[PDB]
Amino acid sequence: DETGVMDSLLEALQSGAAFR
Amino acid sequence: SAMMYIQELRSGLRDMHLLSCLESLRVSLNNNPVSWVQTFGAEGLASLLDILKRLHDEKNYDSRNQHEIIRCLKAFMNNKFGIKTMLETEEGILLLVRAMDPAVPNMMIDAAKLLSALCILPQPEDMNERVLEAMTERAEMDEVERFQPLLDGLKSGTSIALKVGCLQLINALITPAEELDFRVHIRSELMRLGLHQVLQELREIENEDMKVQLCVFDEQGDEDFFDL
Repeated sequence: DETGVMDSLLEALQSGAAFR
Repeated sequence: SAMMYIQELRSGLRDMHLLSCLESLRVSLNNNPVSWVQTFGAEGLASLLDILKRLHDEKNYDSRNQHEIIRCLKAFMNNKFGIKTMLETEEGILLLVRAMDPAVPNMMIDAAKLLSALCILPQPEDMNERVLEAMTERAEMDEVERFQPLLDGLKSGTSIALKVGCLQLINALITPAEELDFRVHIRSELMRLGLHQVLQELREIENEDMKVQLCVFDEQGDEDFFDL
């Protein structure tokens, strides 16, 4: 029910946090 | 409303009317709650994916319409249901990878992003495997090496946003992987394709987002050769 899920993933990619 | 979009998307529309309704749809999906998005559901997704496939498969408003779909896709997938429902599709991952045309760099940027985010998903799986297979699938369709569209986007002439985009997808394909020998194998197939010559150039560039993806690429490259 919460949006901006993609929006969280795009930001972790962009900064580098995702990796990991 | 959710239902009229679908009806309109199944009505045989073309060109600007298609563009305009896709634009409308895009805002709708962006502004509306997750219940409206389920209302639009897999039936809605399937009709977007249907037009996408027709546009992919044919050749004035084509690029724009493909792009606007890719934009509609981002919105649909900006919640759990939409992510699940895309990943339940037979062909949607593939139609994204096919949206990575270096000739249309801003849709490639948008498509590469959504593929990169799938790759780092906590659930499903190795979605990186799923994306690679789709790239494999696309490579023999277009009769190119599978990582070539990505190396074409790192070429010197292209926008920094694209460069960032490609390197970011390289990183999303590799990082999540548990196997060292897979990781180095990918890294190595990319270097065979001319990645080493481009890193020299990329490493000159002034950009913080670019500096970030290069740091990730380099540091994981070091640690893998160290492990091996």
